[PDB]
Amino acid sequence: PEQLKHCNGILKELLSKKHAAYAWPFYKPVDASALGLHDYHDIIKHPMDLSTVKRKMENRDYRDAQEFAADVRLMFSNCYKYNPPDHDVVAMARKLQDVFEFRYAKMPD
Ligand SMILES: COC(=O)C[C@@H]1N=C(c2ccc3cc[nH]c3c2)c2cc(OC)ccc2-n2c(C)nnc21
Repeated sequence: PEQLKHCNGILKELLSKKHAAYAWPFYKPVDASALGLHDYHDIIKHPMDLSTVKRKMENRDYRDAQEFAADVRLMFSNCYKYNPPDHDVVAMARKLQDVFEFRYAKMPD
């Protein structure tokens, strides 16, 4: 229970204006059609984004911190999986993930 409150604070920081310069591609689900990505859902079997994490947190769908962490890492992993390593969105994902991983590691154990 206390770990999920810490994860909620993590989610608020990831969504905060402080990180908007690199977090914004992850605010909403990838719209493959709008982005012209005809193969996105062939490659990415389980899409994830911060608005989906926020909904599941608000509706108390996560049973523990590890389930929350798996969704956030899935969001980043999808980005790395679909895109080349020098892509700008990959650089943004790495910057947001450093925020997530550091706050997550400070979780009371
Ligand atoms: C054509 O889209 C692609 O190639 C893959 C795609 N990319 C970018 C993106 C973001 C910032 C920059 C800066 C220069 N290029 C960029 C591309 C992108 C842009 C979005 O807008 C609302 C939403 C999702 C992504 N998104 C995620 C998440 N995971 N993959 C992608």
